[PDB]
Amino acid sequence: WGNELASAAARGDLEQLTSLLQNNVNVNAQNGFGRTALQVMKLGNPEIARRLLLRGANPDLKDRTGNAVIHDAARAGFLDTLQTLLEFQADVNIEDNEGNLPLHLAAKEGHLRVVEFLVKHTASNVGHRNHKGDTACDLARLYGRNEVVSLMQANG
Repeated sequence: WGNELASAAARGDLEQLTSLLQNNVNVNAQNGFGRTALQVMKLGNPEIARRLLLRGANPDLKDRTGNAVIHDAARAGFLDTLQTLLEFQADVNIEDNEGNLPLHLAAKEGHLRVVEFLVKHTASNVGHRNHKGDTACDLARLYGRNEVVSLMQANG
């Protein structure tokens, strides 16, 4: 039921997902376009991620662009899902094809709370330079995220 599972997750339909999880399904089964339910999950539904991770969903999977779900969470400012990902051993220092950590993405987009949690409560490598030589703080400054910059240098 890989397709149905992925579909329910993508739609943020917890009810449908949970009923579908009553079957003997492989939560890591790819859908119509090679993506797992966790990968296409509609962010802002941390319980959907939890239920999937609980059943053994692999959080570190990457798409063609080398993007993992935690990358999307951090980039769009969805803290709860990002934390859920971490409580289930997701690699916080996973890099996309450009060498960016979730920290770079959260910093670049100005998501202060996410950056705060990553810098103070995770193993995020704050000094990690991407392939172009930029650290998360560098990108924050480049994009004018002055509050993120202050926060990062404050404690780091």
